[PDB]
Amino acid sequence: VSKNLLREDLEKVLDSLSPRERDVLRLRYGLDDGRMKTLEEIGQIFNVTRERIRQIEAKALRKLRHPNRNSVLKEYIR
Amino acid sequence: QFQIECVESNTEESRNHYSKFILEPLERGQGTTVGNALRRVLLSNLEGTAVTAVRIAGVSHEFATVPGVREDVLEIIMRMKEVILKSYSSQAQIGRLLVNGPTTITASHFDLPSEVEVIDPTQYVATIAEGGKLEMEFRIERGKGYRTVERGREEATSLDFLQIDSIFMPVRKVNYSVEEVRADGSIPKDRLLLEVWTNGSISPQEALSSAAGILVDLFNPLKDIS
Amino acid sequence: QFQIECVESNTEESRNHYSKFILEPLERGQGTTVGNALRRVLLSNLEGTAVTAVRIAGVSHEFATVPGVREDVLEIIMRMKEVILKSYSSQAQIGRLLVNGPTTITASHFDLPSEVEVIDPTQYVATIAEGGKLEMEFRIERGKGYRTVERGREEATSLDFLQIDSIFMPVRKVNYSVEEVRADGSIPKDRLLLEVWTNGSISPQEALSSAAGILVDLFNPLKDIS
Amino acid sequence: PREMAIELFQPFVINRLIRSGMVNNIKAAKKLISRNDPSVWDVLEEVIEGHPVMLNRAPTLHRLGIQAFEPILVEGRAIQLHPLVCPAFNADFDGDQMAVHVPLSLESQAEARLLMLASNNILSPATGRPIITPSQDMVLGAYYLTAENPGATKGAGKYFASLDDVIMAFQQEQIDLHAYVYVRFDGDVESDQPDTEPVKVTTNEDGSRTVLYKYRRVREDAQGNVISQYIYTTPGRVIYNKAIQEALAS
Amino acid sequence: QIMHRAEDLISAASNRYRITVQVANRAKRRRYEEFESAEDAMMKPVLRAIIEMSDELT
Amino acid sequence: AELTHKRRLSALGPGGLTRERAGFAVRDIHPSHYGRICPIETPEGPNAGLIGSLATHARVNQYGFLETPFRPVENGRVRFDQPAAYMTADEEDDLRVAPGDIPVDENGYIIGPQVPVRYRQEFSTTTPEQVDYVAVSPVQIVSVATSMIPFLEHDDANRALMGSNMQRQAVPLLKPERPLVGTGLEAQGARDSGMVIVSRTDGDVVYVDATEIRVRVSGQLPTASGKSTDNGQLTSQKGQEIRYTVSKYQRSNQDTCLNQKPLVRIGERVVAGQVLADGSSTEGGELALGQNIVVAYMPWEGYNYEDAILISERLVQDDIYTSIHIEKYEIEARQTKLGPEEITREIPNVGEDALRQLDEQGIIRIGAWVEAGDILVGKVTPKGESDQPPEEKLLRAIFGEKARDVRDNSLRVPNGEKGRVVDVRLFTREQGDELPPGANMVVRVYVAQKRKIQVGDKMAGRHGNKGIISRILPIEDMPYLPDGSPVDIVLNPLGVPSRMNVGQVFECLLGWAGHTLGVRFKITPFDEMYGEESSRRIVHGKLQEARDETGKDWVYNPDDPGKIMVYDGRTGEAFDRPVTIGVAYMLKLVHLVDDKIHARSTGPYSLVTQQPLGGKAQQGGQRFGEMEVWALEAFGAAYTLQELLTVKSDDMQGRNEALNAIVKGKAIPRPGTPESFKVLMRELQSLGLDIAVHKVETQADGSSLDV
Amino acid sequence: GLKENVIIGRLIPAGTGYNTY
Amino acid sequence: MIFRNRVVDKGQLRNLISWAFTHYGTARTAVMADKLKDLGFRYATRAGVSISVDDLMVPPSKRSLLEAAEEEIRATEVRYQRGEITEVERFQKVIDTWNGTSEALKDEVVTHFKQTNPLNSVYMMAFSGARGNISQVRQLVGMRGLMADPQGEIIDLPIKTNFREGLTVTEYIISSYGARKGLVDTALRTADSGYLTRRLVDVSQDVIIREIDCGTTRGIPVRPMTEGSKTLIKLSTRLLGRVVGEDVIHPKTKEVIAPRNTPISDDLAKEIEKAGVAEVVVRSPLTCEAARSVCQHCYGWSLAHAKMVDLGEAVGIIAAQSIGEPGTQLTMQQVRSKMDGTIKLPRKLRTRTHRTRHGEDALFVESNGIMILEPRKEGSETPAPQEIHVTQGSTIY
Repeated sequence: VSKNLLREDLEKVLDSLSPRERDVLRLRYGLDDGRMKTLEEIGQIFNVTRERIRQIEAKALRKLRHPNRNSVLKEYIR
Repeated sequence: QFQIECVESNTEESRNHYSKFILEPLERGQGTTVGNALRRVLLSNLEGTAVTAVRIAGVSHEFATVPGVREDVLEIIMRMKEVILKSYSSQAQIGRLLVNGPTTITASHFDLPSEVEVIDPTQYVATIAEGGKLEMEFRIERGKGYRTVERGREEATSLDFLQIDSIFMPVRKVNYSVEEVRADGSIPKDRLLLEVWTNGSISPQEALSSAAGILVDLFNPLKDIS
Repeated sequence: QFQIECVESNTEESRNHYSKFILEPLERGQGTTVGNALRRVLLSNLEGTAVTAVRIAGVSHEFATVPGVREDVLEIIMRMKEVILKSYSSQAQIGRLLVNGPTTITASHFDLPSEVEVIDPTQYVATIAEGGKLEMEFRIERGKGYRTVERGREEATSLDFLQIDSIFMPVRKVNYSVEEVRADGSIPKDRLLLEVWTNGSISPQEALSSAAGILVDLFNPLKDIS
Repeated sequence: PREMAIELFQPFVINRLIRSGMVNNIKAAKKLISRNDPSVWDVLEEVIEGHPVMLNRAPTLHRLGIQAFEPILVEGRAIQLHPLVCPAFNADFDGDQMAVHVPLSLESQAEARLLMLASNNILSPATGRPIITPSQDMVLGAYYLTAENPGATKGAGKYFASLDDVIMAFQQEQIDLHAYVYVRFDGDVESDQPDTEPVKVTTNEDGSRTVLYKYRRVREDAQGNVISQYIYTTPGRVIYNKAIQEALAS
Repeated sequence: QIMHRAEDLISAASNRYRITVQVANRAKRRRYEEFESAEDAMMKPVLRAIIEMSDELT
Repeated sequence: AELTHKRRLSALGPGGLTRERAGFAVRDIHPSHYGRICPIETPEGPNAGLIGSLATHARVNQYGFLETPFRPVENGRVRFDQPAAYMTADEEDDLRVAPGDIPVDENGYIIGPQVPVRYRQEFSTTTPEQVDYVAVSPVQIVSVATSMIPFLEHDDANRALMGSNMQRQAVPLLKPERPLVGTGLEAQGARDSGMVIVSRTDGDVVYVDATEIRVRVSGQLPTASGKSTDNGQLTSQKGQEIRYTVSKYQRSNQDTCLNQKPLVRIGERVVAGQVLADGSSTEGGELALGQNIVVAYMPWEGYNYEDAILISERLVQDDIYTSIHIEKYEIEARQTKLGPEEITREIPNVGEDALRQLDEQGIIRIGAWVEAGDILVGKVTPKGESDQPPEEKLLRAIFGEKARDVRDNSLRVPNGEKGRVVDVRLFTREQGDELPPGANMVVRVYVAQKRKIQVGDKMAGRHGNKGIISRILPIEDMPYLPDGSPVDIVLNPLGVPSRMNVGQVFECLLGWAGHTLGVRFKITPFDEMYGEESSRRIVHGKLQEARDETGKDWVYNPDDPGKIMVYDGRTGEAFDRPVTIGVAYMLKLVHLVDDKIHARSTGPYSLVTQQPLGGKAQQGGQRFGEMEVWALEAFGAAYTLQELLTVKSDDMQGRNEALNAIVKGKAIPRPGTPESFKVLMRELQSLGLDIAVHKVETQADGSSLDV
Repeated sequence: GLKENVIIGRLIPAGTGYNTY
Repeated sequence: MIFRNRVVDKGQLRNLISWAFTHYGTARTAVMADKLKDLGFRYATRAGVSISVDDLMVPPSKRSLLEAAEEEIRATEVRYQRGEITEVERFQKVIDTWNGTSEALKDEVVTHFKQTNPLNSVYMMAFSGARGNISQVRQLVGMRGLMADPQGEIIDLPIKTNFREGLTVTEYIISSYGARKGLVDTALRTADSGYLTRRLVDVSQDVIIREIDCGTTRGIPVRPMTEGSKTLIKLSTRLLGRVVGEDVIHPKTKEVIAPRNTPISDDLAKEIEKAGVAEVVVRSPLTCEAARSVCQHCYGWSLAHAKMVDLGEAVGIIAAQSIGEPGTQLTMQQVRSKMDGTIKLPRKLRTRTHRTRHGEDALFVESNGIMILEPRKEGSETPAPQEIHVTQGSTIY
């Protein structure tokens, strides 16, 4: 009853960003997945990128860390 | 602060000022002591006023009829105790009464020195038929003794001689209780949830409040100098 | 006049100021509402100076020896309760003690802040052999906390760490009675007694007779305004 | 008891206290659990009343053996329960040990809400008999109050409207709890002995047919009727026969 | 009272169980229906369930 | 106990019997048993009636056969001057034979006009002609605890048993106290136990230091009588020399504890082999069992109405009724072939608030206070994340930190463990860890606590007893005495007449005395003096004078020959009927709610059934009884059942489903379906089963995959 | 069999539904 | 609105409660007998009570009326000596003796109490109602009825007293065996009690009501269970918790009632059997047509429903436990009635024929019969203390 909440929330609290990244990088290159379909693929799979993966991902990769972003699961401390 | 909270207050019409009262902070249930004390104290050395006497003239005696009664001296003296009343008169008085003609007795219908009032009239008192009913006169006293009737006005036949030992502390029903509340850290804190009632002559505000004094003085009119 | 007669008053080994005390005329059992009242309340509560902690550190721990003892902490903390003492200090203090060499402990022999005294010294306290005996330091408090042995001087470690809800209770056996009496002319009035004793710290005058005013106030700080 | 008051509802407790926002998450909101604050303990109570519980003796015995009851928020390593039934469970009290079962679904609370709970039993499904009854200790409090002490036989003519007057009359003492007065009450008064038989006739005129009926004594009236009644028993008797009508349904 | 005079409704309403069961049926939903902490439902879902049965059960 | 358990015996034995094919006579008794074994000994279990009590006096021979003396009486003259009186080994003599006692006149002459006495398993009558063997003493049929009963003479046998086996396994008690009242047989037995120490030899103690008493290397006169008339393989050779260390509070094989006590003060003579050490439960070579307590039996406001003890808070303030216990905890570390692990000195989420009173490996400081979920010492464990859980790699790197699963199931002392720690034995590779192999280093250490009695304490007496307590109570409200003291143990009153154990009175009484005039007794039971209710005589007597000289002379009333008055209602009225009170020997037991507590909310299920499991542990199955599942359908409504199996037994996703439902504001659904079922089905299918289990509204039913 | 389904966890007959059906 | 004043007892509780709940919402009345119940306490408290020692009173004949019995033997055995009339024989007496006199001995103690202290603790326990009973008091005060030895007979040494004085050694071991016996099976009938209603449930299981509509005129009538003399069963209370379709025809003195169907309820009973009529059928299960079940109608009010049971319940499973599960209490006068050398008609007594031989010597020949009020022995025909010429039987023991 923990991890489901945690895992599910890991994406269920993914709610502090625009859905350009929220919909894709959400689960790194995998997560929930066995864990993968990656940098290339998204390079194509989403925005015919290869850059934009790392940036918009980093953008979202911070769209959660300054402690106020997604600041509803700080107790996580995990 | 060790303190009353007047709490639920519902004198209703009067008789039993149903009066659940509360004294919240009693470190330890010692509140009970005052509770069980006043339990008797609240109706101990009180000064309830009430009957003693009766002047059924014509029926000097105390078992014969007095007709038109559907209920004789045995039930006439029976219907005294129940009367209800009060004075300051601190001294005796009388009421008489000559209804006649077929009649209940509007308890109310009465004969009335100083305050002497049907603290609540309308008690059924006395049946009767059209025949002349007869006078009913009697003392009135404050007292606290409802144990001995002998050697009553048997001390000097003022009239009729017949005299009953009245029972008189307004509050007949009452319900003191205690409960250990929280705040037990500093010391197990307890609270005293308690009722009294009363006849509807004197509410606890003039009964519980009294006694309260009554001993507070008298239980400790000194630090037991000894 | 509703009144104490100081009565038989003892004068020896103060512990138990054997003190049969009387009040002679209390209309009826309203004075019995006192005996108990006291009873309890007296032994409710005199807030009480009492040794509570212990600094040994011969063992930090509380079951190991500390040699030269012919008697360890479980009988040393035990020989605390029995100690007997008093302050106004209203705040903690200490005594320590370094006798050594083979020795009883003249209970007396002690370590003595502000007003702190072997209300009666000479308690056996502590055997010992020629070996260095060790220090014994400890709180002192005056309160109603004669109960609950846990937490307290525990959340705050202090080394040589033990403490225990002492007795803080000088006034032990105590009692009374009562009887109907003559003076029936003015009602079959009637009488009580009591004893109390006490440890020989705080004679009934400052215990029993003190409890007298402990409630008279507090029994009802307000006039039962309810 | 509290020693087993926390488990006992943690699921419906953790959900609460978060749920009303107190904390948030699992293993970090139940922080006050193991944190031992109050706010459990009260909230636990706050979510403990109206929460049916059932219980069972080491032996399950019969169906009334696993009765349910409204759990109390007390603290201890022992249980707490109501004597009256013991016997059904028979759980005497000498090293006795049982078990604090509990419903889980909601409507399992129903199995207990108004179907399985101590109130839902007045007689062994076993027989027609209401096994439930004040212990022999209470029956003594009943018996004694209905006995009579030769020594204590005071109160001659101490009759009353049979209301609290006699109670009073007892909070008065100076009377035996068995000193039998004759107390009013025209209502059906089961009398120790036959009370509808000419025992001491005094039939006179202006009404009057006046027979002792041992434990009660109306005088009658040709034109009138019966009124004296005079239930002849101790106030203490009327006392033990006054808290009854009220007790069941006033 | 909190719960006591409820010993008659179930007692006198055809199949008792059956009652219960519905009553739940209330229950479940008549918590369910409102998950907004309506203090009406601050108390247990049944007991209401009951009662408003009860006092419609006249 | 360790008396008794010296010497029960059985026939359980490789050699012995079944425990259920050894059917009946096996179980019964046999007048051989009379004098050879005690009947008051019986575990009353499915394995009882198999525990030879061992004659209180017997002895045995090379043929094992035990002895039970038969004291000769020269047809009218006994006085024990005659020989024999020391055989009847395992059997008799075909002399119709003198039971234990009977009015034995001064120098013997053995009044009984015509006495009954036992031939062989029979007991005919005959007088000084034809007998001659008789008591040694009036109790050759007991076993260590069946003697405790001070006056079993006055208590039913069916009554005397478990009660007599209560003290048999009594708990100890920090501060001991001889009984009060006296039958006294035992003191010696206490010495037999060993808890109390007699000189090995002799001495008059020098400094008797608590830690070291000494005719040890005394250098002094514990020495010299330690050389009294000296001896040699004993080194009298030099200021005598009897060294041996007393015991502190050590964890008994049952976590019980006791530290004896330096009893005999210095320089105070001794005498060979006389107990001078005061251990567990003697002051002085006597059986400290309980204490002595005023006891007015009194059905007051209930709080007890069989069975049900009530006592006054004083007990706690009395500082008596104070267990103490101390019990292992230990822990160890493996060396994982998974990649070894140690203890730590920490790892995370450690308070030093945790990690503090900790020590230098992780270790826990001794002589340190603990309380509840406390922390012993620092296991460090392996648990890599090869198959990083779905969130894993990231979360870790996502929340923002890269920790590592080096783990730590370090020891957390159970909750409520408010015990100061009190030793440790502990050691690793080096001494050669004498170690369960595959394992690295011992972590055993533990704690006690002084702990006063509470509610549900199986306390009672020593003769047909078994008790527990509701509530304790304000030292004042409890009833008190006209002398003016308050009493301290109600009972109920009906208990005893019903238990048919009367004498408990007796003692009450007797004791009373004791207590009023410091009276001792230590006198064997069974009124045999004059041969009648002398007991009585005693009582009223020792009363009589006692109260006579008690001054107040109220503790007894001519009109209350054994009663007292009871003015002490709720506000201290006069209870009414003068009710009797006095001094009993309340003795508490172990079944302490602490080790006998139990309740938990799920946890590890089993393996096999994968059902949680109650071996009476912190996560102990609320145990379960289908006798109730054979009483839970009498109303049916499944639901509870339905749950009541399921989801707390089989369904994983059920159980969990639950967890959620509530904390998920969801209507916990619907059973899973059981599975253990399926499990049972599996083995059956293999055993040779088949089942189409299935819907049938389906195309020609079929075989729904319930696997 | 009430117990037949008990071996399982079907609910039983002898519970609203056994007739509510 | 209904005052009762008598003494109280157990039973009048028991009943009481009944009569309340019988007409009052379960809880509404289940809650009753709780405040006044806990008031049992506080009173009893106030009266307060407890033992004494000689609480253990002994009806001081005891000494006498006993040694009376003692001569009994004196003759039986101090005189049989001549062997002239013989050993097993009066032997069979002496043992007879003891228990007999003994009951007379008690009987003393019976009345002895009866009028010793109206406010007696020992009495206020028992004859009131309490933990005390009669055999209990017997061997509390009365001599302990002689029993048996280790095997299915009684060792020479017999039981002997109440406690008070106490016991020598002998009988104590003799009694120790008595217990330990008791012990042991106490154990084994655990097993029995266990199997009881366990395999019985396995047959009483799966029986459930389905049907009320079941049209059934079948059934068996009762009379009260009715051993010989004594009304073994009341019936005025037994026949309840059921219904019947064939009604009551009292001597046509009365008028037919309980037409059919009729939920036999109480009053209906107590009257219709105590009132005067005595026989009828029912409609029970060994009848009523049903599918793997019983006609509801062939059931009634159960013994808890206090009214027509509902339906859809494994009645049998509960119907099982109610028998052996409590039966475990199985073995393997009081509240004082007239006298206790009990029921017997006029004027001869039973002696057997080889093996009593002391003269004055006999076992226990079966009762003869024709119950006579205030017993005297074996005969008929209306004696004086009460007057009737009717009948047989005897709760005589």
